[PDB]
Amino acid sequence: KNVLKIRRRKMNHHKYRKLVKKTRFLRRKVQEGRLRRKQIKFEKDLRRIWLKAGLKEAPEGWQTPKIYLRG
Amino acid sequence: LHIPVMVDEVVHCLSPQKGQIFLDMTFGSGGHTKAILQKESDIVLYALDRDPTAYALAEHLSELYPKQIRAMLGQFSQAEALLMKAGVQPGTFDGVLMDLGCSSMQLDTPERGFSLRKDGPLDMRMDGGRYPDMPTAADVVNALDQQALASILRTYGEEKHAKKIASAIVQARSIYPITRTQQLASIVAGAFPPSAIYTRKDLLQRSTHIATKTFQALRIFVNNELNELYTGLKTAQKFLRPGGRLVALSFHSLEDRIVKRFLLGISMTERFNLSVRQQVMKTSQLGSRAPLMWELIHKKVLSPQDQDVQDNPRGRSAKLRAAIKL
RNA sequence: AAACUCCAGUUGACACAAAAUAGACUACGAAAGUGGCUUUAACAUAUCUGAACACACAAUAGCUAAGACCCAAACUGGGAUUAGAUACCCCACUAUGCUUAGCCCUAAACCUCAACAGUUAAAUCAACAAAACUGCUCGCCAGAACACUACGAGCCACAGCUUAAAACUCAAAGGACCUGGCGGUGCUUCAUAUCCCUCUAGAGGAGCCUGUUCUGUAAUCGAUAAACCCCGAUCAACCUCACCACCUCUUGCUCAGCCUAUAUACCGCCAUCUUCAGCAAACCCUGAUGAAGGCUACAAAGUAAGCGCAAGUACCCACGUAAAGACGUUAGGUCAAGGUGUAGCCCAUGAGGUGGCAAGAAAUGGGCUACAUUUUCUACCCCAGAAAACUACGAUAGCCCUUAUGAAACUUAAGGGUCGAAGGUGGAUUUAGCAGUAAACUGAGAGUAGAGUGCUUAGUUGAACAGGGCCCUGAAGCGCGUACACACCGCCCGUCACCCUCCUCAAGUAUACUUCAAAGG
Ligand SMILES: Nc1ncnc2c1ncn2[C@@H]1O[C@H](CSCC[C@H](N)C(=O)O)[C@@H](O)[C@H]1O
Ligand SMILES: [K+]
Ligand SMILES: [K+]
Ligand SMILES: [K+]
Ligand SMILES: [K+]
Ligand SMILES: [K+]
Ligand SMILES: [K+]
Ligand SMILES: [K+]
Ligand SMILES: [K+]
Ligand SMILES: [K+]
Ligand SMILES: [Mg+2]
Ligand SMILES: [Mg+2]
Ligand SMILES: [Mg+2]
Ligand SMILES: [Mg+2]
Ligand SMILES: [Mg+2]
Ligand SMILES: [Mg+2]
Ligand SMILES: [Mg+2]
Ligand SMILES: [Mg+2]
Ligand SMILES: [Mg+2]
Ligand SMILES: [Mg+2]
Ligand SMILES: [Mg+2]
Ligand SMILES: [Mg+2]
Ligand SMILES: [Mg+2]
Ligand SMILES: [Mg+2]
Ligand SMILES: [Mg+2]
Ligand SMILES: [Mg+2]
Ligand SMILES: [Mg+2]
Ligand SMILES: [Mg+2]
Ligand SMILES: [Mg+2]
Ligand SMILES: [Mg+2]
Ligand SMILES: [Mg+2]
Ligand SMILES: [Mg+2]
Ligand SMILES: [Mg+2]
Ligand SMILES: [Mg+2]
Ligand SMILES: [Mg+2]
Ligand SMILES: [Mg+2]
Ligand SMILES: [Mg+2]
Ligand SMILES: [Mg+2]
Ligand SMILES: [Mg+2]
Ligand SMILES: [Mg+2]
Ligand SMILES: [Mg+2]
Ligand SMILES: [Mg+2]
Ligand SMILES: [Mg+2]
Ligand SMILES: [Mg+2]
Ligand SMILES: [Mg+2]
Ligand SMILES: [Mg+2]
Ligand SMILES: [Mg+2]
Repeated sequence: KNVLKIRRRKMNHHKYRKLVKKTRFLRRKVQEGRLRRKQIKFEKDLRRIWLKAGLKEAPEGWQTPKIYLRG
Repeated sequence: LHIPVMVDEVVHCLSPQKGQIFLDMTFGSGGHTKAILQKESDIVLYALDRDPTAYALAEHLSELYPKQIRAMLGQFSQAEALLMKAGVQPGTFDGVLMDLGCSSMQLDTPERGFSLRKDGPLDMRMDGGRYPDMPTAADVVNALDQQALASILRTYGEEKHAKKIASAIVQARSIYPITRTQQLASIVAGAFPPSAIYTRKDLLQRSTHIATKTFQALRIFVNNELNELYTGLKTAQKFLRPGGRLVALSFHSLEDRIVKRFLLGISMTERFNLSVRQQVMKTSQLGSRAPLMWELIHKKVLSPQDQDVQDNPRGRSAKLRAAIKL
């Protein structure tokens, strides 16, 4: 058979890889900011829980971990 | 002002020294010829040009050095006869500096017709009326048929759109005579959509007019620079001393090939840009080069320094091919 | 070329690399994978189905760390080719391929066939692939493109993977097959005066003749690559004549006229392939009654007729040469042979008279005559004598004078005189010819009052070569591929600071909007 459908996908993937290459430093700064907000959004969800349960502070000895950092 | 292209290399390359006689087949403005009469005060030099205006400059500049520079006028083909009248048939010329292309003065003066940007008569002829019957670019475009004119553009201009740019010229000439540079430039642009006027780019990646390949094409067919270049090199060889350093300067591929294929013996009828794969395929069919007469001082073509290119963009494409006769 | 020259050859010693032959076998394993030898362990389930995410795996490439390193090798350096750079080629060498310990989790990971069970009778079946189906279950799909993308989420992944949209946009996108076209497509055999070489005489150089082009002119038209160019013309001093200038006529030689436009409305007569052998009907049969196809002679679905070829006829045979040569191709040629559709003129685009143009700065086609000794002149029609280089060969040209035709002749033709030029056998290229031909020479005819170096045609003398090939040219047969069909001068893809539509991200910054009391003392 022909390979015209494969060729369309080939070009799409090539241009995508080429776009990612050109903007890989901007995309890295954007990804970092998203992970920071993701961590903040997670921290708020846990604070909402203990606050809606009647507690005024986090459970004694509880520290919310950083679950989105590369480390 | 136009600094002589690669003057530092050409001076070192020829190493002009006392007791050596040199020739210059393209005096033009004389910047190179003067740079050579500065390093060695005891040098002997001969000049030549196709432009009588260039030959007058040499005559006026001969006052600076009475006999160290000898001015001559004529084409490369006519150079041997002109120099043969002097009687230096063996010549024993230590070096022949065959600078190529159009002179800075020739294309800086709009009257000469070489500049598309300015408005001058469509002469585009290095000859300065020394032969008043020599056809000018205006004559070439108004006479030749589409097939004939297209070949001029295709072979000499390296122009893909030879049929498209030639048809526009044929139609335009019928409406009115093509006699001015801007008139032609507009006709060539009219073969393409209006935006095409500056779509094309140079190797410098700066926009160029869409007719910069028709001004070069006609320039080389009016002045027969390519055929005259083959005889010019041959004549230099006959008049060049054994052990004498030749130095050429090729600003475009067509002239560069001839200098390459002459200093290396390669047949002029071979295919261009032959790859190693094609070379194997060519010789495999036959299965079923002569001794070189030169020693290339620098094996690979030199080129202008990138910093110097910006200062003198006209000379960006200057490819210097040096050789010693064998 | 560079590189190497503690290089190369023989011999011996010598691996953490890779595993000829067997293997023409088609086995093992869930898949990925697994083909040197040995040993140990060892290849789940006594109903089936059952996951993007649970569980465990998963080629190649890749990451992290530590080792090995023969060979290979992205990358890189050098050499070469190249107008030049990269690549293709050569040399050297690295990541990597290996081992170990962790990751990463992708493939055209494809028998492109989900697992299990059953059937071969029905209809065999859109097509192709891989004979057609039934039961049952899970997974998945619902126009193209956007999109292996965006956002969200998860992940040892950080230029990553998995899952996976919408807006704007379009009337298609797509699958299979057939035909055609095309292929820098395969093989095969070819052209017979031919594609090339080979044979003979030429053209291309000179002058002249003649056509065309260009230019010129107040002054036609048509033909105009093959298939125009001594072509319509077997023919222009007036006439012819359709052209130009001037003058004249108006029911006009005609129950008017128009050589006005349109050959891209036509008839008529033709060019061209054709130096072809095919074309168009009436039937029949195959393919499930799809587009399509239809031959095997020890014959298997084709056939009774028409046109062309063929036959026959003309010329001197049955040979040859003529003639013939369909359909179709080039909207080929001709409205100016005549006729004619349509449109236009009618005091003028019609009709008549007078005079006039029909040239050459040139370029080019065809022809003629030459450049001579196989010749030149004379006699003769083949046993001769002279000529034979600046008084030779060579004008059919120029000039001058006669004659012929005509009312009209510097002009047309013939003859004489004078003149004695270029030319010294012609580059690329190119034409014709297979035998009574080419070549050479001689006569006649058509048409005119006269007029061609043109045309048609009769005769005379009379050769050489005919083999060998397939780059180019074109042809045929049997194939292969095809995203082209406006048919490769095709089509599509990427690219670009022109444009509008839509979407996403995003710094900080405010802006409203939602939530609390669905509580406690
Ligand atoms: N065939 C030829 N014979 C002689 N001179 C030629 C020529 N083709 C070109 N030329 C001349 O050579 C020169 C080349 S360009 C000028 C270069 C000169 N050395 C200078 O002083 O700048 C021009 O003057 C040009 O007119
Ligand atoms: K083995
Ligand atoms: K094997
Ligand atoms: K497969
Ligand atoms: K085909
Ligand atoms: K000739
Ligand atoms: K016709
Ligand atoms: K007619
Ligand atoms: K008509
Ligand atoms: K001729
Ligand atoms: Mg795309
Ligand atoms: Mg070496
Ligand atoms: Mg199961
Ligand atoms: Mg599921
Ligand atoms: Mg599964
Ligand atoms: Mg998966
Ligand atoms: Mg893996
Ligand atoms: Mg690895
Ligand atoms: Mg190696
Ligand atoms: Mg290594
Ligand atoms: Mg191993
Ligand atoms: Mg596989
Ligand atoms: Mg299953
Ligand atoms: Mg079927
Ligand atoms: Mg869809
Ligand atoms: Mg992918
Ligand atoms: Mg993704
Ligand atoms: Mg994301
Ligand atoms: Mg001639
Ligand atoms: Mg004419
Ligand atoms: Mg015409
Ligand atoms: Mg016509
Ligand atoms: Mg034609
Ligand atoms: Mg008259
Ligand atoms: Mg007349
Ligand atoms: Mg008339
Ligand atoms: Mg016609
Ligand atoms: Mg008979
Ligand atoms: Mg016969
Ligand atoms: Mg005939
Ligand atoms: Mg017949
Ligand atoms: Mg026509
Ligand atoms: Mg008529
Ligand atoms: Mg009239
Ligand atoms: Mg004489
Ligand atoms: Mg005479
Ligand atoms: Mg008379």
